[PDB]
Amino acid sequence: TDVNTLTRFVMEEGRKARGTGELTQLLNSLCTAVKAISSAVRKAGIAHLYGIAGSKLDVLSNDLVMNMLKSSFATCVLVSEEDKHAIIVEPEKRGKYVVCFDPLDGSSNIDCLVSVGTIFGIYRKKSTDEPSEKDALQPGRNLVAAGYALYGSATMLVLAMDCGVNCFMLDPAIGEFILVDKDVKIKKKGKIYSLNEGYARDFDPAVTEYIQRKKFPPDNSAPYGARYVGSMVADVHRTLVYGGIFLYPANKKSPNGKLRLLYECNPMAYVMEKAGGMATTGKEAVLDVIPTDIHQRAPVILGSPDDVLEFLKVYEKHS
Amino acid sequence: TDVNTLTRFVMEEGRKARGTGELTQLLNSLCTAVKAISSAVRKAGIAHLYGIAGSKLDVLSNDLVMNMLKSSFATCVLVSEEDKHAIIVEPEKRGKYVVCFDPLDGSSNIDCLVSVGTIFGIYRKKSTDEPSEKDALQPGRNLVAAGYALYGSATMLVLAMDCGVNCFMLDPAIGEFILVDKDVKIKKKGKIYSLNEGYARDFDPAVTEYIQRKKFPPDNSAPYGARYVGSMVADVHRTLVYGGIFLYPANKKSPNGKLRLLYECNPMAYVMEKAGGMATTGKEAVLDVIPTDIHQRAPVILGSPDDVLEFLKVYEKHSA
Amino acid sequence: TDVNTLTRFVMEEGRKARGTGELTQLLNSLCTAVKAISSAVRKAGIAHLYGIAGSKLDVLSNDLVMNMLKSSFATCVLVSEEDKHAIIVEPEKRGKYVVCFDPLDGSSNIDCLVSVGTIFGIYRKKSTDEPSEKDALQPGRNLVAAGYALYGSATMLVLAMDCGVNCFMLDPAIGEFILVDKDVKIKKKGKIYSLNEGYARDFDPAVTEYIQRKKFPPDNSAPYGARYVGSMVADVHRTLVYGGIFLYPANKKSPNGKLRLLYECNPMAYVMEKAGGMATTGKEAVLDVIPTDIHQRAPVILGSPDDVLEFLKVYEKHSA
Amino acid sequence: DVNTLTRFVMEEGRKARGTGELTQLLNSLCTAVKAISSAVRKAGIAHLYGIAGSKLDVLSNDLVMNMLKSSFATCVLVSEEDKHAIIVEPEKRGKYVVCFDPLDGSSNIDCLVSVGTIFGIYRKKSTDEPSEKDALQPGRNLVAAGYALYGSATMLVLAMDCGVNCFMLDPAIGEFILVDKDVKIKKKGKIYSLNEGYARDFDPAVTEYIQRKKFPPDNSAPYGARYVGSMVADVHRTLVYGGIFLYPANKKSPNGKLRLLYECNPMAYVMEKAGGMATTGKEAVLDVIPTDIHQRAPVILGSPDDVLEFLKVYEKHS
Ligand SMILES: CC(C)Cc1cc([N+](=O)[O-])c2[nH]c(C(=O)O)c(CCC(=O)O)c2c1
Ligand SMILES: CC(C)Cc1cc([N+](=O)[O-])c2[nH]c(C(=O)O)c(CCC(=O)O)c2c1
Ligand SMILES: CC(C)Cc1cc([N+](=O)[O-])c2[nH]c(C(=O)O)c(CCC(=O)O)c2c1
Ligand SMILES: CC(C)Cc1cc([N+](=O)[O-])c2[nH]c(C(=O)O)c(CCC(=O)O)c2c1
Ligand SMILES: O=P(O)(O)OC[C@H]1O[C@](O)(COP(=O)(O)O)[C@@H](O)[C@@H]1O
Ligand SMILES: O=P(O)(O)OC[C@H]1O[C@](O)(COP(=O)(O)O)[C@@H](O)[C@@H]1O
Ligand SMILES: O=P(O)(O)OC[C@H]1O[C@](O)(COP(=O)(O)O)[C@@H](O)[C@@H]1O
Ligand SMILES: O=P(O)(O)OC[C@H]1O[C@](O)(COP(=O)(O)O)[C@@H](O)[C@@H]1O
Repeated sequence: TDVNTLTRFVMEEGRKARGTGELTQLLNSLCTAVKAISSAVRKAGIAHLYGIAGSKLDVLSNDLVMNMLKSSFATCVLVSEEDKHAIIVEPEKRGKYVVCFDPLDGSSNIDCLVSVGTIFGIYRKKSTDEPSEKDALQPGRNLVAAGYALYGSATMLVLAMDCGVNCFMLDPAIGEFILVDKDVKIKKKGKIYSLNEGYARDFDPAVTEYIQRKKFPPDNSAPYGARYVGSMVADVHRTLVYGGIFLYPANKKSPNGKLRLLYECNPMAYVMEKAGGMATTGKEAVLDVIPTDIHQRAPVILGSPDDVLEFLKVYEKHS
Repeated sequence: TDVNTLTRFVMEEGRKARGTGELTQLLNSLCTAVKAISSAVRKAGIAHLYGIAGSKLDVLSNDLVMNMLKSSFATCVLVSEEDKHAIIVEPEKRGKYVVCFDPLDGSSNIDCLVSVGTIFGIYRKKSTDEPSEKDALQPGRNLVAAGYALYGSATMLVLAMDCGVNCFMLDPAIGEFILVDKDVKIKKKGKIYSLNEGYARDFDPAVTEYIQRKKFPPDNSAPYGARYVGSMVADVHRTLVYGGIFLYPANKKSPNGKLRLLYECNPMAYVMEKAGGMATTGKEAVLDVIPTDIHQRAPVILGSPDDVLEFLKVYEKHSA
Repeated sequence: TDVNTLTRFVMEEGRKARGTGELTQLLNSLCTAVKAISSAVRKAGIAHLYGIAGSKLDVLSNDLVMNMLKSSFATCVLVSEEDKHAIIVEPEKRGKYVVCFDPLDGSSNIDCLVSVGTIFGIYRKKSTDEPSEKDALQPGRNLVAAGYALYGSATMLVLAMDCGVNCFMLDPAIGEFILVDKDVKIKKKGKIYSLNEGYARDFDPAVTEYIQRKKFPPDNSAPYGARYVGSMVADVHRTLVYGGIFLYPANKKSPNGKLRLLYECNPMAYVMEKAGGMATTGKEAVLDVIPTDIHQRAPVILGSPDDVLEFLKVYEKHSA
Repeated sequence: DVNTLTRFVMEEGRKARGTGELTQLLNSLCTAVKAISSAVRKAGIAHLYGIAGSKLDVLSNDLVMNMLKSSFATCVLVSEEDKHAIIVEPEKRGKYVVCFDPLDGSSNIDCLVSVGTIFGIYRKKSTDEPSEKDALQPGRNLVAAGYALYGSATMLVLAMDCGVNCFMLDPAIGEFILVDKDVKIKKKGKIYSLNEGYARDFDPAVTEYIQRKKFPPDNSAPYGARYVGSMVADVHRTLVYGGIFLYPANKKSPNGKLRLLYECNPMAYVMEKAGGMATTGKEAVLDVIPTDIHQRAPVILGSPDDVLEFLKVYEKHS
């Protein structure tokens, strides 16, 4: 279409899938919560908290995502970074989908006004009986849809499916997500590497070798640039848009890494794979990992395909 | 505590100075220009480009700050990252202040929606000559006011003057800068180090030693965390808010730093120094460098006092 | 119970009806246009028309509604106030509904910032022929959905369907229409009368008695309060919220009324009747008029049922 | 050039070489009006309806009250909401008295009709300690007056000795842009505005003037009627299109309804500075010495030739 919004896109894909309408509602409701998070994160009401008339952001972000998905009547199992246990959706609001999400990723440094985001992954409930945590304990292969909302210079929702990766820009004037990049694919190889080098002491010998290769090239090529925002959303989105490699690997004081499998690693792994990129743990593909806990951690090396390959060569020489 | 706005703050400080009124109008014009830049960076109206009716961003940032400072009747000389030569203002709109600014810093990566900003530094024409580019070649210690606007997760304008550093959040619901951080001061020592380590090969020997004492500290202490947004305004603002050190040191390519002295290094150094921090080029304080060219490049190492001192002693160990 | 949005409501209503999506996609595309009208009506970006960076409102609304409805793939015949003839939709973007809309009713006095609105009514193409203006010449009982968006104090959409009348409020912080009043009903009787009494010289005796019964109540009761905004969407909505009666009757100048049947009278008559109220020409119900022209005018009297009937007993004394 | 309300008020006080108080006061009021506009337009309404799972005229009063106190520019504040004048705390007092209606018309706000904020500024002329007497000044002593209409769009209209200046809010940046400079009213217009429901209670002179507009004597066009029920909107139409607004003596209101200090006198200043007129029938609104902050007063305002035509009829019945 000429003016393709998230609302039109999500009904067309859907009609194209012969659907009942539940996922379309889930994604329009998730969309609505994304706009409300964006507003508060840009500090909309801040004057009133500072006494203009006289007289928490990740909690509000979680209450928004939760109450919108619940009201969509399309969810049964919800897994959030904020709740230690699975939300079993009250039965008069049960739909057929599992949602795992991080409502505000990077809020560790939200006081320095750094980019943050909302990460989400959506599954079809595997059961046909009673919704359980086990409906959430599915590999990334089974993802119906996954993506993130970036609150940076501007607000962007990225939605990945079998049809591909689609970037929508939020126009704050009218509250519409505007399709602005269709079927995005990654660069085969990039010139950027991304990881917290403040753990350089605790690193794996293969990770140390891959990084020196980027700073000290073996092909007399150009050394890569370094970028690490500290928000996964901003660094993964930079990796999608410009190319390169992002690493939060297993060191030694965290043998499974930091980032969570269900609502951080898997959703980005899906976006990367649909965009022609890769997402390994070192041993297997992040999407191949079988969950055993909802707040499980997994290591992750995602990004441009020839970069994740170059890492894997080193990882296996040291294995 | 009462509520305050950027506008009311700026009007009260000038009422105390019992002066012309040019600097107050200048700051109000920059204020207004930033709120406009913020709206265009947040992509208000992008639906009109994709067919809502049927019927730039770094260049538009320059056009807005240039136009708004000329309408203030407070400027005579203007220097921008975007214009090769200075802009000598029309005589009918001319005033006594020289402004140097980066209209949209970091927007060479804006496609990934990385945090970007507007950096400014205001001087007073100290000369009697006809206005020229030689009026912008004042050192940083002559700065009247400096600061930056950060278009990150939210929009904040950080204003630095002799009275201190003050941080105002942009409330988009009412279009007002709310003061939310009065007379800010930087922590004495931080736990974050900020630099592009992709240049480790061509890094001066002392930088190597300093980053290796943060990665591998022999003092049984916790190693430092690494952060580098790749946009100066976001990296500096994090260094101001959480403490730590930001470094754009000299390397093979860009051997006098890549960052610009008049509108990147000096405004950031003035904010750090007004907040009890420090900012050096290795051999000298950034503010004490006498400029030779308006687009001149300088190295920069800024942030918490103890962290910049720690680098400086490693620097004394690698020099003659 | 739970919060609801227009986008969610219109999608669930279409799912419950096991429909194709055309009405959902039309009503969603008409919503998106309404949010864009509101942003422009509230003068967002007026600063760029006055040189913030150096270098229509009823025509703009029509352009928005037209292109948004055309892009819905749910429309075949489009009748406006701005277009003398109907618009036949290009075949590749053709649907099954016929929309009659007034894209910015009240714009003639938009210089005093009077309340304005977008009135719309949606019919089914009953013809299996080629799309023509003939398809718009359907009576108002054949309406599928009718409503309006008011741009006043706040911006509110009112969407009348067979399920009833529902009022949604635009949250300009998120660009979402929040369901705030459900299955709305009009009061049985009100305390407000609304017409332009400057036409007093020209009223037929039926209007002359009724008015005097409201300023000089025979029932010993209190006199009715007078209100006339001069913008139909504002006067009709007030009559829906507070009850009472709105009148644009047959006078000399404009002898069979001024307000148009297809895109002003019929949509407000459907909202009124679905909310327990009445709308008449004096002779017949507004929804009962078979149209012959798409810009045909009609007398209109609407509002609280006791009030409309009280007039209709007065009209029936001066008939033929 | 691009001229905003903030640029305008700084330049006028720099040319008047003033302390800066008045500039801070109007700039404080400008910030409050932008906050009322956001509330009136229903920002965050989703949060009250449970988007995350979970008073306008009171909020309007609080916003102006606190923005004015914090201005360091006022000493006496009279509000339609506050039954007694507020004496500002000593450690922030200023030299100006402000009478204001924070959200005029908000009675009929369930229908989303245009509402507004009216204000007028005085200089404390007394030598005493601040008190209500500092606000019982007649409207001829006004330094500044005007209104904020929240209609189809938001406009702050500022009237001073320099003239009447109309400014439009760009809600995207939060800036009031000068869109009409040194505004004047038509000598005669073609719109009459009053509640004709109080017809049984009206004075002989009102009934006559009204019937001379609907049933004209000169065989001219009968005048058109417009009555929104909100004064800010009815008086804005009177300033832009011209004509006559009337809230006169009836019976339930022997001295009218609209209050002189924060409704009648403010709009009378705007009209006079725009070449128009504003009378009570007996005297000009600006020349009525008030004894009560919440005192009521009839007001006939609008295009000069039209208000004079009314007065000639009032003098007929005398
Ligand atoms: C790759 C795409 C073609 C998958 C897709 C996308 C959307 N979508 O863009 O919302 C969908 N919506 C719905 C619905 O229930 O209406 C379905 C069918 C349910 C299912 O089997 O998952 C669906 C499928
Ligand atoms: C340098 C700051 C610590 C003090 C400061 C702040 C503002 N202000 O925040 O608007 C000022 N405005 C104006 C003016 O009237 O032009 C002046 C007068 C120039 C001077 O004496 O330095 C002034 C001074
Ligand atoms: C008219 C109301 C009482 C019910 C209603 C409301 C909406 N809606 O709120 O958008 C609808 N949308 C669609 C659609 O086309 O999907 C339908 C089915 C139409 C049909 O069966 O012909 C539909 C029905
Ligand atoms: C009444 C107008 C035609 C002139 C006017 C307008 C503004 N203004 O537009 O804000 C002013 N501001 C200030 C100030 O205090 O700086 C003054 C001077 C103070 C005084 O009245 O003695 C002033 C004068
Ligand atoms: O500070 P670290 O240890 O480098 O971790 C950074 C990582 O943690 C995260 O911040 C996630 O944790 P939070 O969401 O609590 O901030 C990632 O966004 C980011 O990639
Ligand atoms: O890409 P590098 O070499 O790390 O340099 C980053 C620095 O260059 C800049 O991007 C220069 O700004 P521009 O993007 O506008 O050219 C700084 O903002 C930033 O601190
Ligand atoms: O001036 P009048 O005769 O009272 O007409 C008012 C009527 O004209 C209208 O303004 C017509 O709309 P327009 O302003 O777009 O022409 C109605 O909204 C309103 O009911
Ligand atoms: O309702 P009436 O009697 O016609 O009076 C309307 C007048 O009352 C007002 O609404 C003021 O009273 P409120 O502020 O309580 O609404 C004026 O705006 C308006 O001019």
